[PDB]
Amino acid sequence: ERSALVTGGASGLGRAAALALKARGYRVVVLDLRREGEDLIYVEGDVTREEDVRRAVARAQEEAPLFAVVSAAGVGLAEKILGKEGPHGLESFRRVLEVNLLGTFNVLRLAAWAMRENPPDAEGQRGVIVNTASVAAFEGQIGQAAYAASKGGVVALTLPAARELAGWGIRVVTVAPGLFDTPLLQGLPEKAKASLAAQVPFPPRLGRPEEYAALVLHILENPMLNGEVVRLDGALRMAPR
Amino acid sequence: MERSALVTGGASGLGRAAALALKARGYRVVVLDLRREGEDLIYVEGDVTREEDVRRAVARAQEEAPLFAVVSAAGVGLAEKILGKEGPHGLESFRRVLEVNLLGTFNVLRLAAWAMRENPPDAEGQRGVIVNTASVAAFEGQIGQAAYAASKGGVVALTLPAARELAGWGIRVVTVAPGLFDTPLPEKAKASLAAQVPFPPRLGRPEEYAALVLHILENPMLNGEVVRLDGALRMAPR
Amino acid sequence: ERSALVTGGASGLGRAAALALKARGYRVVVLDLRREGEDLIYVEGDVTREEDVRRAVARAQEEAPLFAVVSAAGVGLAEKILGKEGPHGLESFRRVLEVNLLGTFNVLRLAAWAMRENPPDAEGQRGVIVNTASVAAFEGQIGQAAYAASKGGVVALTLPAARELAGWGIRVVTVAPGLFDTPLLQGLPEKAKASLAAQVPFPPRLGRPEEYAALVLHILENPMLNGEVVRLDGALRMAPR
Amino acid sequence: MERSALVTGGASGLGRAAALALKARGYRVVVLDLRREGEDLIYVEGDVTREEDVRRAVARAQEEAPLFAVVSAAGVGLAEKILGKEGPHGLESFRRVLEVNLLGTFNVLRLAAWAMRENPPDAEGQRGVIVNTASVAAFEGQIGQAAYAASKGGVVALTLPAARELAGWGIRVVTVAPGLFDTPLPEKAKASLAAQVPFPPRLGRPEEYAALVLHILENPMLNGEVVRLDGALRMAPR
Ligand SMILES: Nc1ncnc2c1ncn2[C@@H]1O[C@H](CO)[C@@H](O)[C@H]1O
Ligand SMILES: Nc1ncnc2c1ncn2[C@@H]1O[C@H](CO)[C@@H](O)[C@H]1O
Ligand SMILES: Nc1ncnc2c1ncn2[C@@H]1O[C@H](CO)[C@@H](O)[C@H]1O
Ligand SMILES: Nc1ncnc2c1ncn2[C@@H]1O[C@H](CO)[C@@H](O)[C@H]1O
Repeated sequence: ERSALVTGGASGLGRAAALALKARGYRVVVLDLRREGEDLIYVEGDVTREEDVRRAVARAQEEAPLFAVVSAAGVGLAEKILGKEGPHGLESFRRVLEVNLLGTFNVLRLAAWAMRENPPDAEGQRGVIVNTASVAAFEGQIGQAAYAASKGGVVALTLPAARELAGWGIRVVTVAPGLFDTPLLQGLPEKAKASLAAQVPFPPRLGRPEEYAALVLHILENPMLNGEVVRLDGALRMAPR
Repeated sequence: MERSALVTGGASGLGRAAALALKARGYRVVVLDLRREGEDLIYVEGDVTREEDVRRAVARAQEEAPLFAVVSAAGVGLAEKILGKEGPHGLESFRRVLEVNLLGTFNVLRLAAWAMRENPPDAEGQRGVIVNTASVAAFEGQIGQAAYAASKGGVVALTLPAARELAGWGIRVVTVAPGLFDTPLPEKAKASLAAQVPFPPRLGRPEEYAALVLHILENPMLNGEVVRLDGALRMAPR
Repeated sequence: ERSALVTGGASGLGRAAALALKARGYRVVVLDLRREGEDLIYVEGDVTREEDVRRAVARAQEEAPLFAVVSAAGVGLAEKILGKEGPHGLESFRRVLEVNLLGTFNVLRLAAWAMRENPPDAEGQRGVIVNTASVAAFEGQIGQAAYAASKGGVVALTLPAARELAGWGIRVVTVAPGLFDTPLLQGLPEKAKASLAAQVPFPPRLGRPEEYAALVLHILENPMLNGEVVRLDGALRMAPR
Repeated sequence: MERSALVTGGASGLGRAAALALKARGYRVVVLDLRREGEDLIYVEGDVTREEDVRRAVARAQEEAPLFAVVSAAGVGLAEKILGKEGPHGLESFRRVLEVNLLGTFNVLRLAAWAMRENPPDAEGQRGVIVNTASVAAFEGQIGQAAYAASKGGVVALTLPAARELAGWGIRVVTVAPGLFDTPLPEKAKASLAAQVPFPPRLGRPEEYAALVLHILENPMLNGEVVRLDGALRMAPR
């Protein structure tokens, strides 16, 4: 009946959301730099490129009216402000902002424009856009300045976006994951991965991709969740190290 | 295996919706409220601020099955300015709101947690889940809502230290902060508030609060957090 | 020219604020359970008792128009939700709420009512009420449920109070101290005191009472600071333990 | 001993006020802005997004005395809806706001911090203090302020991880989030915003922002925090 667009759907959180949406009955289109082998429609592209996002949005609309949009594409970075040879590189900082923040904004503006004339459902909804930030937007650790800044931008985008899109019947919600198998964790060594996981109160483990997917699906089913950032982190509050 | 649930404030509004949803989910539900009602639920009449009443309700739940879900939805409201026409905001009215909304929630949390501390962990390592109810007033209190806001801000702040400690026992603590809902709780003010909700542009339905509560119970990763359920509302001064 | 009322002025933060205000030229009245030997006016009483607060407010007004009110009276508690014999006591929880939250509200409502007819200054201000919360209102540690709850109430009171009192030209601001020599620290053993202090990024030490006083005086001198909670914590974010 | 200061955006508004206040405080002040001005300050014309320009300004400051205070007040605004009449919010306009407000602030922070990393600590153990400027829009962005809000939210989030790392070098990082100020930056919208400020019921004066910046510099305990300077304003959707 409806289509969904999931960026970053080739793996991790995006993959879980895409599979859950497919099982729920959505005609799912994945936008990712890579393609995989699940029973999903894969559009290979970059969220920072408007042409690629536009192609993915149109592909979804060809399947059915676009209702659910999940931005889960992102990159991580572990780099200190003061390095051993000099200060944090400017290009690495720019890249993280480009993918995590600009990419999310790019998907939001393009999907929203394309969904603006959707016939509303019984709740008056034309669609729902779910973005993915990180707890790093709130308790960034040493070495996470770029990542934290990019995610803080996503967090701040939530309200002004929801406020405007409310007139069009489009909700905007942000999920802020704690420690899961994502680029954040992937860019760290074992020693670091262990100590970080040890900081999570309960469940005392890495989050399961399916748990992120479950929250995303609940957001889609609950009209009252809007303009909010939901922490999915097992009560984690990251220490400096 | 069947488990029991305790819902305070279950005679009406949000608590009632949560209790009914949990019952439909298969829980053996016990309601603690100043009054009983006529739904197919087990009712214990009492006060959340009274140790004796909460213990009675907890025991009644365990009588059915091991206690797992606890939802604190009992509360009172108050609209009173700090500076009135004849004098300052009364001290007793402030104390009462704090007692019911904050101390009552803590009373239920401490007694329920103690009762579940020895439950055999479920497949997710959980011995139980406690869901408290704050309000967006804890973040954007309007003129005249100082007492209510303060009580709910206390509930918000309690979430993390409680979750941090109870984590060792496999007991989660999460808080839902509702916006404007259609609950039994001046037309002029209600209209001004309603007009401030971006989307959906209406009062929230108790069932939507219940839906969020049930998902918290089913999602192990939601813990030590406050979830705003408000249609993007940010209350202005008036 | 103006009087000031500082609760908890017998020691620590309140004492520093009282001394700083006196040096600034204010006719300072201290409300505290104890009296001391500084060149201040001491009114012995309990912030939870309206008669005592009313006596202190009137004493200040007898000296000069009451402009600055600083609520720094408070108590601490280290008690787990699940103890060795049973759950956290209800009375200990109630006591912390009574002193830290109700006491602060009591001072605010009584001082504000008494200052409501004050001739406004050049900025239109009749007075400024500064409350004291704690970072525990945001990152409460294990054993700090009661304390955190009481301080969270103070934090939440700030905005609705400032919004209403704005019409009367009275500002309401809250300072949220990190680790200082206060009841919070005083109720802990050496081992604990050391590990807590070690969590503070910079300055890597306990805050100095004079640093809290300096912020309070700046708040009094800056009309634009209102309805906000200012963290004074050396970038501390308390871990579970 | 005399120290130098670097203030970006010092040709006007908030930055100008901070620069003038620091000069009066005894600092050897260098301003980095797209244009120079006529105050008794040292001006370096450049772009905060350009490594070469920031390095030139930092070097110019060190020429006067060891760099201690850095204030990032350079920025641009934008009012643009996500959904316009002919199409969606432009991508380049969004990128530009992010580049100047967020990347520019980071560029200044990383280069200034590197330059101060070997300064002999002062009596408080400080090698320097970096004060960034966000906006309350980072918390309550209005309709049409998505780009601006996002850029400022990034500045807010940068504060803690930067302060945490730089703590080891004795360099503090604090952020000021101004509300509505009388800066060179539609009458209909400005009026609606002004009417939302509780107290003082007026536009903030640049000098009040400067006063807060100077107190941050003088108070060692203010670190890794965002201080709202907004007269209790909480921006509504419109
Ligand atoms: N620029 C990008 N465009 C689309 N997908 C991306 C981009 N950067 C990372 N991803 C994807 O994000 C998912 C991780 O969030 C990965 O599957 C990865 O391939
Ligand atoms: N002190 C209290 N103890 C138990 N239930 C209460 C209390 N105060 C209010 N309630 C209930 O809260 C529900 C509203 O939250 C109402 O059904 C009401 O009867
Ligand atoms: N109930 C109370 N009333 C007045 N001052 C108090 C109270 N409880 C603690 N204090 C004071 O608070 C200061 C510490 O905040 C101490 O000087 C102490 O004596
Ligand atoms: N990219 C930039 N680099 C330096 N100064 C800038 C930049 N963009 C805006 N400004 C300045 O910011 C001040 C406003 O914050 C203005 O004086 C303006 O000239």
